[PDB]
Amino acid sequence: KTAFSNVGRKISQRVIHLFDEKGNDLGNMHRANVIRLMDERDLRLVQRNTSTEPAEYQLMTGLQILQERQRLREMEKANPKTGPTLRKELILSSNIGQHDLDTKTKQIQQWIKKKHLVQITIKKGKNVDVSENEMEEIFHQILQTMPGIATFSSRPQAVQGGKALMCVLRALSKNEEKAYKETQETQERDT
Amino acid sequence: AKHLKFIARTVMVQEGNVESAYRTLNRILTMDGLIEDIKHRRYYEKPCRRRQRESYERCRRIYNMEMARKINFLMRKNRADPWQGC
Amino acid sequence: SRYSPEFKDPLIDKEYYRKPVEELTEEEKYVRELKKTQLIKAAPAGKTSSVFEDPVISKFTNMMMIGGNKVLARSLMIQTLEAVKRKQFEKYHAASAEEQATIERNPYTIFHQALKNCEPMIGLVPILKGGRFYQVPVPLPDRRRRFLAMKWMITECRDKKHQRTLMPEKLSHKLLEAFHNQGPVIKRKHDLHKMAEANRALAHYRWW
Amino acid sequence: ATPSLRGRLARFGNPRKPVLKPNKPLILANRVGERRREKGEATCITEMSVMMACWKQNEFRDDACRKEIQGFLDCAARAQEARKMRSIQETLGESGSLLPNKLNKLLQRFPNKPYLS
Amino acid sequence: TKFSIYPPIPGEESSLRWAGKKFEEIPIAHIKASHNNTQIQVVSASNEPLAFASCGTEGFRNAKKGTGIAAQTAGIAAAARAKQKGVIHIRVVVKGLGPGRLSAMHGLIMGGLEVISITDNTPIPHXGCRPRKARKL
RNA sequence: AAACUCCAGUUGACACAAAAUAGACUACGAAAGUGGCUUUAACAUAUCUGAACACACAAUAGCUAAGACCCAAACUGGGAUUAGAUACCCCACUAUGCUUAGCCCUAAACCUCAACAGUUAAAUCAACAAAACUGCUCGCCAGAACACUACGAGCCACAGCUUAAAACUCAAA
Ligand SMILES: [K+]
Ligand SMILES: [K+]
Ligand SMILES: [K+]
Ligand SMILES: [K+]
Ligand SMILES: [Mg+2]
Ligand SMILES: [Mg+2]
Ligand SMILES: [Mg+2]
Ligand SMILES: [Mg+2]
Ligand SMILES: [Mg+2]
Ligand SMILES: [Mg+2]
Ligand SMILES: [Mg+2]
Ligand SMILES: [Mg+2]
Ligand SMILES: [Mg+2]
Ligand SMILES: [Mg+2]
Ligand SMILES: [Mg+2]
Ligand SMILES: [Mg+2]
Ligand SMILES: [Mg+2]
Ligand SMILES: [Mg+2]
Ligand SMILES: [Mg+2]
Ligand SMILES: [Mg+2]
Repeated sequence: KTAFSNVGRKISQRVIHLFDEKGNDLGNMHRANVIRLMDERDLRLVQRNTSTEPAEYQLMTGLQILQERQRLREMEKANPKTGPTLRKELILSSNIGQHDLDTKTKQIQQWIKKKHLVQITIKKGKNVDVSENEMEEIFHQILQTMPGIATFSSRPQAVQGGKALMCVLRALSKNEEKAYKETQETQERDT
Repeated sequence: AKHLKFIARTVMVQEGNVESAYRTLNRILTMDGLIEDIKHRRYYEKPCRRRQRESYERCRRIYNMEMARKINFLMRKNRADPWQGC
Repeated sequence: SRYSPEFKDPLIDKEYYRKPVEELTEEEKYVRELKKTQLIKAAPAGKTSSVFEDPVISKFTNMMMIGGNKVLARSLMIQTLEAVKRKQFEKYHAASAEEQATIERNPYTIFHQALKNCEPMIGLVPILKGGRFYQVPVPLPDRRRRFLAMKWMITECRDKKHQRTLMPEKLSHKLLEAFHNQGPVIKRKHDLHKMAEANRALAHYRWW
Repeated sequence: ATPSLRGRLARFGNPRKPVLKPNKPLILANRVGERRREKGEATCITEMSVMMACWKQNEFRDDACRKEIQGFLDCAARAQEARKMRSIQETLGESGSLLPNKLNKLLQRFPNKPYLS
Repeated sequence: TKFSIYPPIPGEESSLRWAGKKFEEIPIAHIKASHNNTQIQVVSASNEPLAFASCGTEGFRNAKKGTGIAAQTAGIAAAARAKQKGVIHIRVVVKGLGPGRLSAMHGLIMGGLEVISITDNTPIPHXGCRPRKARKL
């Protein structure tokens, strides 16, 4: 995380682009000069932007730093950003029993409702001879329990030297979800 | 909170020697048992666990004081061998 | 080793031997009467009693030696010292009488000061605490500081960034840069110091 | 004075509940524990943080921090020798009351006798 | 007279003075040494705040705050703001057994302040609230 | 990381919560239990054993009802970790821990060592543990597992407790 707090007296870079408490641009200067300014004005130094090649810092009072932090948390509480998609992995066997496949199928369903990405890998069972066409049938069994909830983000693809298959599942987008409801309603009207 | 301040656990510094004052204070708090008490109070020690610890600490004291008593009793015999060669 | 543990290393120092007896202490008198009974290793074929012998340059030469080719390593060293001296004689004649006083023309003085300006005062060594290794600012012994200054100088000159420049011209140029607290070898020292400073909070992980 | 052991252990004839529950018999062994090395800690940090403070204020220019740099090197030199001095004294037992090896030879001559002969 | 580690008692007639000020008049440096942070407030004998610094206000974050050198830096910062206000001698009241318990005091001295006494005020309940359950590690 | 930011520090005011040190003491009580202060009441039996057919009790958790609420905290929610993590780690918060009035009657309720009386000699004594025994009495036990189970019966207990088998199975446990 990157926090909006006083950077301190130690500035990482030698050349620092500085701004005033009122927003006035003070230009680029050495960190030593910035330290003198902080003591002269009795203000603290904050980092406004880091992406810029010349590091951009601003002088601010303790109260001002708080007011900015209050603004930011309201911006998030009101308009929360989606979090990064978490990838959940499962490694199955070709000869997996049907009770254990239902257990892991129910687990995949809970991951899709949370809008995660589920990477499902299927390996050849121990002391078992299986074809890639049979291993690929398990994916359809897993995805058949989720008719209008999940779809293939990445389709089954041999990996690990052809020993195992691997697919990625995802939750249907809002547009894809309304399409499923539409198609389902058309079938209802037909029937 | 209701007591007078700067009396309890207060050590005066001599000739600007703050290290010796801090070591003296730390020695005071240790001997009175406050340091070990503060540490044991960071997490709740369940009574069964406290009774086991006290039993272990009391048996260790008895053993350590009895072994120390035997060392001091036998230390005089650490003198040079009076009958070397026999 | 083909020398039994009884063999002591030779002391090659004419002054140590001509020193009068009266100046000697009772301890130094005992060491001298003792060595008369000890076995002494043959003098290595590197160091001699010459007045032009410099152990630092001899060591720097060995760190430049590839595959036991001392003749070539020595040639590069003596070619570097001549290149340093000629560069300073050129800067000396082209300068004013006032600037001339500040210009050093001895390549041995430049060589030593160039390396001393690159020695890293603090180091970073991995330290295991709580089952995790941590890089940690640590003091460096005097031997290690000298070695790193040499290894950094030789490494920089062997960098492929230099295109078709001969080693005596590369090394001569880098020594004069470091002699003036400039160049990439000094930057490498500042980087190690900056990395040590940014890991100041991790100093406690050290147990010595 | 050693704490009392009368009526402290669960035994026939002792009505009260046991005060102590020793996991090992309270009988003196014929040996003492081995000297437990003290946990190590970083030293000279005070001088190390003064040198790095000057570097921070002088753009990591050693020319301005010569006095502090030398001070840090002296602390390490003194501490480096302290490694040799302590180790020598630790083996000699100059600071120890007695060495576990020396203290165990003395107990070998006067072994605890928990049995009848 | 022999040195007494016991502080002078207010209302009695002591001869000890610091810059012409009695013990009851010396400002107080309150050091709160927590396990993950160290907070230092210098106040006057009348409870007027003079300077405040913590490891968090000195640009240290997360586990670096809970270190000695971080507390030492916080002490220097509070000492600097306090010295500007006319403080030389301070009474130290430290509560907590964190890593910045002693290091925070060094920073106050390196910052130009003279410590005349050290007081521990680590809260010890005499029987109080039940602490959180032990950790399984 | 999440969480809070009417947040944090100093000072003052301020509990229906819990009871440093003393305690290296070894006491009280039938056991369960009982370690802040004060006061009142108060700790059966002038032989012993003795109720699973009774009576009175009985940690913690739990139930019903009305209250209090600092802190802790099943569950639950969030953060992290992980192949997964219904956990271990971090945060929030509830039942609950407290009081009052009734229930429930269970613990590795184990000091796994019954009560009373007596002995330290003889053979001291499988092993280990906390040395070996005598008199007397009550209670209990008789291969493992099935089984803190089934059924019956009793109970303010209704997913409960108490008592408690058999068939099949094994040559061990
Ligand atoms: K109490
Ligand atoms: K106690
Ligand atoms: K029972
Ligand atoms: K038990
Ligand atoms: Mg992962
Ligand atoms: Mg045991
Ligand atoms: Mg009776
Ligand atoms: Mg009960
Ligand atoms: Mg209750
Ligand atoms: Mg809470
Ligand atoms: Mg509650
Ligand atoms: Mg209460
Ligand atoms: Mg019990
Ligand atoms: Mg029993
Ligand atoms: Mg009985
Ligand atoms: Mg008896
Ligand atoms: Mg049976
Ligand atoms: Mg049961
Ligand atoms: Mg039942
Ligand atoms: Mg029934």
